[PDB]
Amino acid sequence: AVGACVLCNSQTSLRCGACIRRPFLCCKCCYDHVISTSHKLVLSVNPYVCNAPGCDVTDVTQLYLGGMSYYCKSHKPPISFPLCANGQVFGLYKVTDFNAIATCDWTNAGDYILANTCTERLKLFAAETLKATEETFKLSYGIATVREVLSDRELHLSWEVGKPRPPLNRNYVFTGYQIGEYTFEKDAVVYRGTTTYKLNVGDYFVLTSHTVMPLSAPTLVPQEHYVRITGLYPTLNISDEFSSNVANYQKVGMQKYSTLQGPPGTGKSHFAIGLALYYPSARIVYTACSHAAVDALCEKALKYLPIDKCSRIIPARARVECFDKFKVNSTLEQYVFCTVNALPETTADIVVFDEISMATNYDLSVVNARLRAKHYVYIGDPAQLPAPRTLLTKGTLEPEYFNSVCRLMKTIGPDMFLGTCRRCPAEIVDTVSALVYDNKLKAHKDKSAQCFKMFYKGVITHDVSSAINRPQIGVVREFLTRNPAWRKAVFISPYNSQNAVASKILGLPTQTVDSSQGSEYDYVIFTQTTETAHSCNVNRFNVAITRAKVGILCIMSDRDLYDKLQFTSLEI
Ligand SMILES: [Zn+2]
Ligand SMILES: [Zn+2]
Ligand SMILES: [Zn+2]
Repeated sequence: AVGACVLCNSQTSLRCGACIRRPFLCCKCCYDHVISTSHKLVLSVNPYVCNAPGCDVTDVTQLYLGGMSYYCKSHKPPISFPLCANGQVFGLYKVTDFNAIATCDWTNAGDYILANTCTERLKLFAAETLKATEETFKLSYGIATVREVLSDRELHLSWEVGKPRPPLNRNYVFTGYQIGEYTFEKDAVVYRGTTTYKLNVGDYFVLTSHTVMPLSAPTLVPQEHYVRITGLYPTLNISDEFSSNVANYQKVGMQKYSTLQGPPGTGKSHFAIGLALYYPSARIVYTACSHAAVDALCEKALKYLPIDKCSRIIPARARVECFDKFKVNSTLEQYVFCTVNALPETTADIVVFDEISMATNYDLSVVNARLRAKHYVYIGDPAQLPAPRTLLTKGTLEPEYFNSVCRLMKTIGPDMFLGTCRRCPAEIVDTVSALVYDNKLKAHKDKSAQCFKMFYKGVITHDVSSAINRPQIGVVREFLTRNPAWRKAVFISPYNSQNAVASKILGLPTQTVDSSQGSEYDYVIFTQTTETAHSCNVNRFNVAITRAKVGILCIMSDRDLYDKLQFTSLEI
């Protein structure tokens, strides 16, 4: 009931009862809130409500202190101060941007912009409010009761009347009833459970609405610049394999936190693991939001770091298959590999946060809150994909607004830039370099002469709002008959439904651009499917085409992005 003012820290008894997070506000700031927002309920030890029997006045602006008690204009005794006077609200110990965060629905880009240009304590209020709003939206969707069980991977679903139906992709994970987490794909729907259970008729699912704990730690601890490598002990014996990164490893030791922008295939994983071999005594916690990013860092560690000082942290509520080849849940091993939402309370000489474009400010805060560390290293690329903002429907979230790390990488620049792509044919490296990296990404590899583009708008059908372009898959099928080297290709599109159709007609393995991020394939077939803002997003486009080691076929809908592709054009 007595805490700190989320805007000026000042001690106060005053929470806003109208904010969903109920932040402590100081008298000077609590006024400036209630006098310019629909937010009028103020909380103290007791609520600022008229104390007269059967009176319903709760608006702080219509209330007075009557002795030690609160009354409205109609019930106040002659000797009474108004609670709102001279720019203050009476409490104990006696904002434009705070007002916009407190009252916004988080459906506009400008909301996320402001949640990332604001002060550091307001970034935490913002991140808390957003996540709370995100969760209380999941309740708004309808329950799914099973009508008929076809098989071991298909069923027919009965949806609740009046309440909307959530998108049926891998992004929306249901909880069955506690018969374990479950996902769906498109009257026959494809059902995939985190447990192998006899999925009964009349069993039901609901989206796992989790309780939003409060944030305490900043997104970014304050910066500290040192004169010498602090708390770390470098080798003089460092294998030539990691010689490129020695100057960057010494930057990491002479600062509190460092930022690494590594475009696709520029040696992020290599740099992360190479940090351990350069500071061989140092205890390192490797963390990312997804299980895939943490498992990728594990594969790289398996190759270069001793398996007996590596532990993969797996939360008891197991949701996906994880990296098996380390000791599981040994928190005190020199090398710990853990998703942000499973991080234990511990310390470390270096923390490496990877896939930073996928981190929210909520994730950036949790990390600083569970790990106390000499050095924090932030690895990713603001030109790759952000965490999905399920509430955002209006405006596009630019990369400088993804999180505080990406804002730093986009404003003042990253500390370290890996500038040579070793993965992609020059045609792909030259294209993305001009598109998202201001011509600063360089091609190691030669032009493959296996990078083709076809401008083919086709026909767009829709499985609800997820898009399909059968003619674009038809063009692919025709290409494959003449190009049997591509039979091994991964099919990629911005749409699950397009992928579903492509799986059946082509037989190729299938990835959404978003699920493809971090992965690499010899040959890639990309159908843009539509020319919407989703499919023309330059970040998503950048990821789509940089998955390819040898060849790529791009069937394009967008004249703009088609023209920019420095690929051999095809006909038909
Ligand atoms: Zn409020
Ligand atoms: Zn204040
Ligand atoms: Zn009253």
